[PDB]
Amino acid sequence: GPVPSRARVYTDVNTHRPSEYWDYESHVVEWGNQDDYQLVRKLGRGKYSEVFEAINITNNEKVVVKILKPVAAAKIKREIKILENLRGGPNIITLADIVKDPVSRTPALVFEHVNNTDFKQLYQTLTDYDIRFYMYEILKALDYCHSMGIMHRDVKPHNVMIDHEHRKLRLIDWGLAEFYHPGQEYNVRVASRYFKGPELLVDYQMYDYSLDMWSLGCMLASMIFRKEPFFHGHDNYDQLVRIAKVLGTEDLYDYIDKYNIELDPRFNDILGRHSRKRWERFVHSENQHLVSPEALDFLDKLLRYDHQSRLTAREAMEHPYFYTVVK
Ligand SMILES: Clc1cc(C[NH2+]CCc2nc3ccccc3[nH]2)cc(Cl)c1-c1ccccc1
Ligand SMILES: Clc1cc(C[NH2+]CCc2nc3ccccc3[nH]2)cc(Cl)c1-c1ccccc1
Repeated sequence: GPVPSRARVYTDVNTHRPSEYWDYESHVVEWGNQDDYQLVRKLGRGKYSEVFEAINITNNEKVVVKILKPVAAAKIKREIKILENLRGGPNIITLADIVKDPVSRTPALVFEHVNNTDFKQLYQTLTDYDIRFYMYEILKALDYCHSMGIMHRDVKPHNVMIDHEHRKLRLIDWGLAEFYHPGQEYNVRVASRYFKGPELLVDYQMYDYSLDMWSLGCMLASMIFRKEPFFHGHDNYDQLVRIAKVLGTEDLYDYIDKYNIELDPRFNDILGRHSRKRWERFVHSENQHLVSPEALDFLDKLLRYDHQSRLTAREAMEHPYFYTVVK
């Protein structure tokens, strides 16, 4: 059978918590009043939810209303409990209220308003300094939720809101987040295909907070190399092939051997044989202004097959890549 694995940090935080902290199924939802909110304009959407900017008429303040589709609505108690537990933490979106539509019985989560800068403009115009600055802000949110015994499990640009004028960042969409319990085998059908870690792709269920660090590494590689997404897999099997074409197959087989992971019968025919590529292969005239030896060393320490070898969020914050960032 597969070799078990534990996180190397924050391993027992949930064991020392009262059951109410992590037993989200026992949580009783105190529903607020939907009539407190006037929906003004659509901000965005997804396969799980529709997002609107609204006014809370009881205080005349702007809020964000996230209407959950049935898929997201099914695990709403987990999302609520995680949001309530992390509320007040650094760069964590603040849940303000929980409402239910009496006509469709659909629930909605109400959040603090973020004056988001257009996502395309941010991807296109962020400077070398800004990338480092915002990466450090994400690491604050990740180290906080990991220290609180939660993995986000869906880290990507679409789940980060930036108010570029106020240099304010919020990690959002906690719908796929889970409590980390050592030895627990989780569902690998988490995150988004481009950001899925090798543990998910090889069906290694005993994963941990380190999955978020792989996804962070995918975000970073896309940003600095100007390649959206960095690992462009057609499906979950091809996703591992795209990763193997960069990290190489030798370190992949060393990874599976270490954890005694069993792959699909055609593994040799699908994966083939690939050398580990030098990061400089991805450096071109249009991206050289975002690349440095520090950025490459940092990326190298996030994008590792072995989930246990990746930098933790707190180690990542000590990296020389952030020495230029004003703290
Ligand atoms: Cl972290 C980040 C976030 C962004 C901006 N995302 C917008 C996400 C979003 N989802 C929404 C859902 C409903 C409504 C509005 C929404 N806005 C861009 C960029 Cl380029 C980065 C970035 C990437 C790498 C390094 C530094 C920054
Ligand atoms: Cl047949 C099988 C499939 C599985 C299912 N995970 C597939 C992991 C995987 N992802 C890939 C991506 C690209 C390429 C190959 C991939 N392989 C598990 C197991 Cl345990 C077995 C198994 C194997 C031998 C003996 C007993 C069971």
